[PDB]
Amino acid sequence: SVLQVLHIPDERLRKVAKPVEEVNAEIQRIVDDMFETMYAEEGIGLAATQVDIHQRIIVIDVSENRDERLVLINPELLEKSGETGIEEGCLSIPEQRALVPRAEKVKIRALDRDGKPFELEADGLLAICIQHEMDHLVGKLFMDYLSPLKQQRIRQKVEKLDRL
Ligand SMILES: [Zn+2]
Repeated sequence: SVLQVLHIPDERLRKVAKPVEEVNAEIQRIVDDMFETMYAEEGIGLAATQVDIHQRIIVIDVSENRDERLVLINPELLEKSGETGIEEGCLSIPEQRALVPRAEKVKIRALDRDGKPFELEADGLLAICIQHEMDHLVGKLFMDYLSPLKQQRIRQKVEKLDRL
């Protein structure tokens, strides 16, 4: 149920996920386990690469009451616009936060948990979270937008924390 979330510097976090070939009962089980992991870790999104599953699967819920489940299988970014940024954290980079430039608005297509295609226009927090999770699927972390020295400071603090 609660899968293991990988933390930097694990090279598995740099792996590029393959597309899901068929949305079947196995894929639906992965989706459900990813939500259970996400909520147990108090996250608002989770990408399959963070749990060592090399498939293009994202789960998101930005709601306070944890009752608004968004599933993005094989997501495609169609359009983006504007610029914004907030202090982002990442379950794979424990206890670190930094402001990251992001598009303010995104338009995406994906498959839902039933395999049905849909299109979503998002802004604000949801748009930011979508970009953060899509980055995970191509081996990209928010710290990659930062300077090399800030990246090394992040890497050493996470390592300190993990060595406990
Ligand atoms: Zn993350």
